[PDB]
Amino acid sequence: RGLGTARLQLVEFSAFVEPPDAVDSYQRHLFVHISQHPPLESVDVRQIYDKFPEKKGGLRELYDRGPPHAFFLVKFWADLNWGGFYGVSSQYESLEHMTLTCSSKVCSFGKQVVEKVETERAQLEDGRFVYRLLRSPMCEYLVNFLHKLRQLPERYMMNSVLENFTILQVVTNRDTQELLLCTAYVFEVSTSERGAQHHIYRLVRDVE
Ligand SMILES: CCCCCCc1cccc(Nc2cccc(F)c2C(=O)O)c1
Repeated sequence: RGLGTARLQLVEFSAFVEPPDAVDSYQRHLFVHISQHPPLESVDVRQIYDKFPEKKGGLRELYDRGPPHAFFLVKFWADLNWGGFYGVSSQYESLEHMTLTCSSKVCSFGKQVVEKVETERAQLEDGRFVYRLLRSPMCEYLVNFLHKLRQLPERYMMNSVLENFTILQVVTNRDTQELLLCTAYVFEVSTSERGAQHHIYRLVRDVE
């Protein structure tokens, strides 16, 4: 129905830039945004194996580890129409008290180029636990990437570059090493006039 299981739901995800201005009058630009404050379409995981690494922490090894219902594909239309602060903010919820490990991998032509690993202990909210990874500074690699992408002279060239750029997020129970959520991200640029959009799929593999 949405990005999440009964065990862990994504409330909100965004990657953004706050101009130096923002101290005077506060602005933020969203490169991409999901808020989850009708069942999903499905995509065969086999069709995207090669956009991600092989061996450990590759999509095939992770899917075999399971559980299979925990795997999602997000297609983003990134808004690239904008020395500020580059940030990433993630919020999850559960009925269960856990310590999460959240691993984010950037891949270029299916190869790992940069990885960020964060742990977040649960905090009590109104009849649920919340995991708040807010305003995490964007790594130099992606800030630099976004500045270059911004400057290409055609949208189709931006989309051709993004064809070979993916992100894999794996959220695990730090204590039991159970996988809770695995999200593969693929990317296109939005038009000049349109903001960030996404489509969420279930990732499936034929039992057959
Ligand atoms: C074309 C638009 C790209 C938007 C990317 C948004 C996004 C989406 C998801 C995660 C991240 N961050 C990372 C991802 C992987 C490894 C990392 F080091 C980072 C990090 O910044 O530390 C960033």
